[PDB]
Order: sequence, then structure tokens, then C-alpha cells
Amino acid sequence: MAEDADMRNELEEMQRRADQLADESLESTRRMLQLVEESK
Amino acid sequence: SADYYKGEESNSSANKCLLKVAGYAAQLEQYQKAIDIYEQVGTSAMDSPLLKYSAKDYFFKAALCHFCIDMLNAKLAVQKYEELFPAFSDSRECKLMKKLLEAHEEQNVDSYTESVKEYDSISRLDQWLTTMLLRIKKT
Repeated sequence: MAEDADMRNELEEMQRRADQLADESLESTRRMLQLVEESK
Repeated sequence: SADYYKGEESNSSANKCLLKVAGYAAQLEQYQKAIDIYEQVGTSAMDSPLLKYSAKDYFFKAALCHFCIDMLNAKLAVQKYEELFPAFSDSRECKLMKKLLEAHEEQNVDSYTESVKEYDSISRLDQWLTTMLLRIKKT
């Protein structure tokens, strides 16, 4: 069943990847807000 | 120097001298002069095309300088300023003052501190503003 064991591993790994992507986007958004505030 | 410049009719230069005088006087814990100078300059600067954008800031300081006197007059002064300069409502300053007033109305020091920390995190605070906020928090 290691054949499907790897499918589950890939699924969970992409879950982790999506989490990281969302966190990176959020940090970006915050940085944008900061710079946009600063220019004024 | 400000009196001389006013006697020379060269505006926008006596203004800066008056702002410096008011800012320094506010440090000495004498608030009436600071309030008067800040409000006078703000009301003068509302009508200027270029300076209009900055006018709001002055009001903020005045209200903060009006905060140490007592809470109630600060609230009523906020109302008076807002009715005269409705755009002032849009600025984060009004929201921050309202939140601080609400927190202090129930002795909720933790909420006041959290709001101050959040605002500083978004934009770094000045030493003058830091000192004024600390002095207010003493109550």
C-alpha cells in the first residue's frame, strides 16, 4: 500500500505548500500597506 | 523672529516659528498656548490649496494636547473639529482617538496599550507623541 501511501504524502505536502503560499501573500500585503502609508 | 516676520508680512515663515514655539511650550506642561497656536495654524491652513492636506495633522496634536486637561473637553473639541473639517473623520487619527477615549472611559489600560502598540507598528511614533501618550496613560 506504499503505492497510495505516496499519494497521501503528496496531498499533505501540497497542503503545506498552500499554507506557505498564503502566509507569504499575507506578509506581502502587509508590506504593501506599510510602503503605501509611508510615501504620504 | 516670528513677530518680525509677521511685521514683514512674509507668511509661511512666521508660521513655522509659531509651530516651534507651541511645540516647545507644550513640553513645559503649559497647554493653553500650544492648543491656541495649533488651532490657529490649523484653521489658517484649511483654506490653503497646497497646505490643506497637512492641516488635519495640526488638529490631531491640539486634541492630544487638549487630552491632558480632561477627557470631556477633549471629546467636545473632537466634535467641534470634526464638524468644521468633515474630511478629518476619514483620517486614522479620529479612529485612534475614539478608541483611546473608549478604552480610558472604563479604565481599560490594556486595550489602550494594545491600540497604541498597533498604531505604532503600522507607523513609527515620534518622541513627542510617545511622551504625550505616556503622560496621558499615567491617569
